[PDB]
This record gives sequence, structure tokens and C-alpha cells, in this order.
Amino acid sequence: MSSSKRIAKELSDLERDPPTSSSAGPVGDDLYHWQASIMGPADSPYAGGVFFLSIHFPTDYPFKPPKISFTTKIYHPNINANGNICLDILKDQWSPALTLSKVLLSISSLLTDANPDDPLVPEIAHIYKRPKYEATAREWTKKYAV
Amino acid sequence: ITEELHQIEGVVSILENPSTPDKTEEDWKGIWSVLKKCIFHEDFDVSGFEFTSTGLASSITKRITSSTVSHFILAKSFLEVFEDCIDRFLEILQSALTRLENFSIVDCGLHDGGGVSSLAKEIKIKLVYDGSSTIVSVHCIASFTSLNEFDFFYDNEKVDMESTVFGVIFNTFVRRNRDLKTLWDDTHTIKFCEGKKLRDFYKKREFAQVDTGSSADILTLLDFLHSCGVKSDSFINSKLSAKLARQLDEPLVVASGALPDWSLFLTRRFPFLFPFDTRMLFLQCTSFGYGRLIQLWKNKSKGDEALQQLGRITRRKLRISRKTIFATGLKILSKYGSSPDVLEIEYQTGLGPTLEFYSVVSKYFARKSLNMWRCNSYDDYITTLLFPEPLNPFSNNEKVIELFGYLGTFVARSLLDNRILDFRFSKVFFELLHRMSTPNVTTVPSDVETCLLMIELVDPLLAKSLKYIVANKDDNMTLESLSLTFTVPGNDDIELIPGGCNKSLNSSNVEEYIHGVIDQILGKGIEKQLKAFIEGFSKVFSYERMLILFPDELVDIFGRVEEDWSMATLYTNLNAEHGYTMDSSIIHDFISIISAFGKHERRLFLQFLTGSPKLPIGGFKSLNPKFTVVLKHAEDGLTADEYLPSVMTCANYLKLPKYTSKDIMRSRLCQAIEEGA
Repeated sequence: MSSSKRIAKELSDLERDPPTSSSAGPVGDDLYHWQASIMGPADSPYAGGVFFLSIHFPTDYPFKPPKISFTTKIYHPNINANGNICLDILKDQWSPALTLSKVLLSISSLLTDANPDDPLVPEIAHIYKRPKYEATAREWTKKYAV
Repeated sequence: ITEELHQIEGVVSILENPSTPDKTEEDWKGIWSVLKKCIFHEDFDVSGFEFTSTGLASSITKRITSSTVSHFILAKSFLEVFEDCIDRFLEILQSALTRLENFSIVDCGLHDGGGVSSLAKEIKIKLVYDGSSTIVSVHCIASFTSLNEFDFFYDNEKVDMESTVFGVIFNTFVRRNRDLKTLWDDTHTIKFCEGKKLRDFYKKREFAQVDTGSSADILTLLDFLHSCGVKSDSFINSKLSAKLARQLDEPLVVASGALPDWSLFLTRRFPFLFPFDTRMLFLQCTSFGYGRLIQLWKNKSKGDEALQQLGRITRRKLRISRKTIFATGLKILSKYGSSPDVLEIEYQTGLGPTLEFYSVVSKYFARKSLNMWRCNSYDDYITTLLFPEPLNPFSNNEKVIELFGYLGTFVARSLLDNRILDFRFSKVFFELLHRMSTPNVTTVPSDVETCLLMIELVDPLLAKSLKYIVANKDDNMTLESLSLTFTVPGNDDIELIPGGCNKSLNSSNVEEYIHGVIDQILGKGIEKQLKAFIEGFSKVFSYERMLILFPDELVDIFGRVEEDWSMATLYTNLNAEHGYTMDSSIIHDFISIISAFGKHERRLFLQFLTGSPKLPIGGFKSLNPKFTVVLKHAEDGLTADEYLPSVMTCANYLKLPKYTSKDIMRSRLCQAIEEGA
């Protein structure tokens, strides 16, 4: 029931109860590095996109939060080019009771309603604050997310 | 005045009466509140002498010394009420101690005082072999080894061979309350029948306890108040501090190791009563003593023939190669760790190479290849606060422990030889080092909350998760969801208790789990390393002498290095995008503003930016998020001049508005940083 078994139990949770749209899993035989395939909501401006995330768990996997990094480049005020995500959950609202099946859902909701008050790339926040939706999402979604 | 005199007797009775509840924190808060109500009247405070004449000091001293509640509970209960009147209550105690102070300046019988002339004041000594006689004008500093090449007895009292001439005669005369002026008058006649270090001038008097009379209650109250964790606003006793400064001002008594027991006991036991420089001078006088004390007083005097003939410290060359600098320096440090001589490091002159050595090895001890300190666990040097990691009971931990002992010897050798180091020790490291070397106190505080707040200065994420566990120790389903085993977080190879690798964590054994984690991080897990550090440190001079400092104050004496804030380094380690360019006028102005700052300005701005008092080792370049200035755009229909810059630092970001002028920008910066205090 250790940290490695914490990851194993998380994997079992994912296996027996797969998510409706945002699937994920480990990479190779190694248990630490993972892969996530989240899909933007159909009603969302990021609709129809498959995104790959490189998840790197820390040594004390249930205590310190995991590293979530975007590999599929996307255009969003709260997402940088290297995949770093500035979200409250991964920094201060973190509890060992927060499973990965919750953090991926948090990212799923973030991709719908952005966080302009706390932007990572400011100019996109400036644009967001009607054609902003299209010029922000559509072209990047078509040329990268598909 | 009856209402302000007789009611204090009733309060004293209430404190003395055991019928008063004093178990929970609420009851102690209530009694603190009623004490504050009594002591502080509607016109003026209780005067210093009135406080002890009614026994109130003892009345509360006994209740804070004979109650069975945790120190954390008492400290919280007190600071919940007295946080706004710390000095208003400190003035009373300081006045009472000033009135009841009776400790005596044990001087050499005036003789112009402890001035410049008090250096070579010689004394007459007539040696007689009692088993043969010579009369020699003996210097007050020469020891019975440096003078009498045969044990010694003065006034039928055995004399240690390592002591000086004065160290026995002066104590003999003082202990019987003889006259303090006849010493220069009486021709005292003695009856008798590797560079050694004359640091034994306190090793035989470590427990030199002397009673404080009626002031014991006041001293206990001061110690408890200081241990409550409040600032150092008014803990310094002006009378006592001045008296101690006067005592240290006399060089002849100190150079003979004849310090009065009250000074040693007060410094060791109550270190909050004296200014920092006074305590550092006390450490300088007591720790290395004669060889370096002669030159320490000579330096003050120059701002003499006897001093220059009897205080010559030779120097030993140390030559090391830059390839094997770390290892060779460590082995030479082991070989000459406690040699009293002055050691200068030479690369294969003067202060240059040795300062470079003391800097680079202090950098090296902070790397990850040695597995000495805990790491980020995700550029060999560690950036964050540096703190030991739990050992492996099975793995060969010989090299880690040996290196830790080397670290202790290195730190002591640096502190003795007035050198400057670069470490970023966590204050908790030294707090536990102190609690270990202090007698009759557990290295790990008994109370849980103190341990949690002690690890919160080490790994804030670890501490907040552990506090989540503790706060949710009564919801079993939550513990099942956590689903962890009895092994130390961050290293699954070590278990809390043997056979617990498969032991589930739930409400049944939550407390055992917390105790195991705490003992594995702070206590048993790092006990071997701390003890090795203490042994290496005390190889040169005892670590007990360093109890006169504080945890937070001797972090700085090791983290003292002139950082580089030159324009070139700032430029090469600055980023400007999302509105700004690297060669922008405002960016150049910002760099010019920053790089000309003083001492405290740098620290205040750095605390405002990152939250740390100072930047990690190596300068700005070591700030891994690579400090960046982002043009804070002007919105909301108002000019950027009125806008105040906001941190919003995710990693190293600084939202800098495009101010219309340089000086308005500097004014806004100076405004914002102060409210960032």
C-alpha cells in the first residue's frame, strides 16, 4: 500500500472505471511517467481536440503534487509553450486526497472556462478581456489538436 | 493605592492556590487575562519593585514551572493576550530585575579600570617550593605550564596544571569574600610539591551554577516569555548588558580564565539579556582565549610590549590543488581541525586563496552527489534551504557520517578564524543541534504541534500534507483513501517500524504513523548525522558555547558573503518579454535602480519578490526560474503611474507597469516593497 502501490491503486481505479472522454495511463513498464489523452468539450471553443500530457510523479507521489506538462502545443492564456500549467490545485489547494482522476477533470474544466485573472501569457488574457475565441482556439486546434 | 496593592495579594493567592484550573489552554488564557488586568491599571503600570515585593513574580513562576501542560499550549495561550503588550510587560520585568540585580563586577581591583592601561598591569608573585624560593614579577597571563614548566595548592586548594597564575589566586580571594584591592598589595606565595590549546578556561566550570536570589522568578518569566517566540524588542537588560560589557572590558581577569560564575551562567542559560555584539565578544573571550584574545584586545587598543611578546600566533601553510580541492581540504581539515594556529589556504596569497577555499567548499557541501542533504527529488548544487535527509539503517552510511563530521569541523574552524561562509542552513538544523546539546531536553520536542511547525520550515508541502493527516485522523475512510504504508515519505526504502512495509495506515495507528514520520525526519532518522556534526564541531571547541546565540542569528553569521549585483550579471540573468524588450529604456532604468541599492534594500526587495530573505547560492543565475520582468499592461482607463506593481510571481515574474517616468516608477517600487514587509 506504499507510494508505488498508491500509483498502482490509482491505475486500478482508472482501469476499472475509465473516464468518459479524458483517458490516461502510464508509459511503458515504468510506473512513474504517464500519458494522458484529454479531449476538449464539444460545446467548448477547443472542441474536437486530442491533447497529450506528460505526467511525471514526484518521489513522494501522494504527498507532493504531480508534474503535469502539455506536449501538444495549444493556445490558451493559462498554458505556456513548455506545458507548464498555473492552476491552484497543483500549488496550494493540493491534498493527498486529490487523485489524478480529479486533476485531469480540473484541467478539463479549465480548458472550458479560462483563468484570465491569473494568466501565464498576458497578451492572450488581454485579448480575452468575440473573434478572440476563434483567433485563440480554432486555428491552433485545427493545425495541432487534430 | 490599596486597590493597587492589596488586590495583588489576592491575585498571588489565586496563583498559589491549586484550586485554580491550569490544565487546558483556555484556563491558562483566562489566568493570563486576569494577570494582565491586575498588573496593568487604568493610570500606570505596576512599578518594578512592587512586582516582587508582593511575591507575584514567584506566584506566576511556580504555576508556569509546576504545571503539566505542553510548552506549545502555554506559549499560544500567552501570546493570544499579550501579543499587543509585549514591551509593556517587558518593561516591568526589566525594571524588577534592574532593582533586584546584585551580581558583582569581579574586577582586578579597579587600577584605572579596564582601559588601555589595564593590559600590561603586572603583579608580584613569590614562588616557594613547599616540600626552593624565588620572587619574580609574574605576568597575570602566564600559566602554570608556561611559567612553572609538580601539582599546585593555593590556600590548601588543588590547582589544575593548565590554569594560569591568576585563575587560582583570584578565585581563592573572591570565594572567601576577601578584599578586592589587596591583590596588588599581597605578594601571594604558592605552596607546591601539537600545539596545546588553552581553552580549558571553561571546560571545568560548565555547570558553574550560582543562585540569582529573589530574581529567580523574574528570570524564569523572562525565559518563558522569550521561549514563547516573540521578537527581541526589549529582552536586553540595559543595566545587566552594560555590566557584562564592563566585565568583558577588563582584559586581565578574562585572559586568566577567572570569569565570574554569574556571567557564564547567565550567558549560557539566559542569552536574550545581552546585545548580539556583546554575546559575540563573550564567545570570542571564552572560546579560543589567550592566543587570539591578546590580539583581539590589541586590535581594540590600536584604535603593548608584553602583548606583542606574549601573543604571537604563528601561521601554518596549507597548499591544495584545484582538481582535488574538496577532498584535500577536507582531509587537511581533519588533520588540523583543532590546531590553535592560524591556517591559510594556498592554491597549487593572504586572504585571497583562503577566502576562495572557504567559499567553494561551502558551495560543494551543498551538492547532490554526496546524498548529504534532502533534495528536491524530481546543476549539482542544491538551491533551497539545506537540511539533512534520513539515513538508511542497512546501507553503508559511513561516508555520509564522515562527511557530516567534516562539515562540523569545517564550520567550527571557520567561525573561530573569523571567516565567511556561503551555506544556507535551515534554522531548524541549528535548533535541533541546540536542543541536542542542551542537557535534560529531548532533541525532538515532546509536543506534536512544535514538531509540525519545525518541519514546516523544512519541507512546506510535507508539513501541510502531514497536517492534513493529523487534522483528518478521525475519518477512517479518508485514511483508507490515502492508502499509505509505514515508510518515510520521499524514500520508500526505509520503514517507520520494522515489518511495517505492508502496514496499512488508518485511524487505528495514525498517531504511531505521525510519531514515526517525525522521528524519522527530525529525530532518529537524522540523529546519527547531528551527533557526528556535534562531534566534529566540538573537536575544535565545544558546541555548548554556541548556545549563547539563537537559531535565527547564527544562520546569518554563516550566510555572510558579499553577493554580486553588478550591471553585467544582472543583465545576463534578466528576462523581459510579453511587452518588454531586453534593451528597453525602462528595463535599463530598473536595473540601474536595483544594482545601486544598499544592504537592507536588497533583502527587502528579494523578500518581496520571492519570499526568501536572500537569493540562493551563486547569485541571480542560480535562481532557476530565471528572474523575468514582464510589462504590466495599463488597463482600466487609468494611467500606469498610479498603478502599483503586483508580484503575481508564478515562478520569477515581476509585473512592471510602463511608467511614464523613471522616478515615479522608483517611487512606486519603494512604496510597494515596504508594504511587502
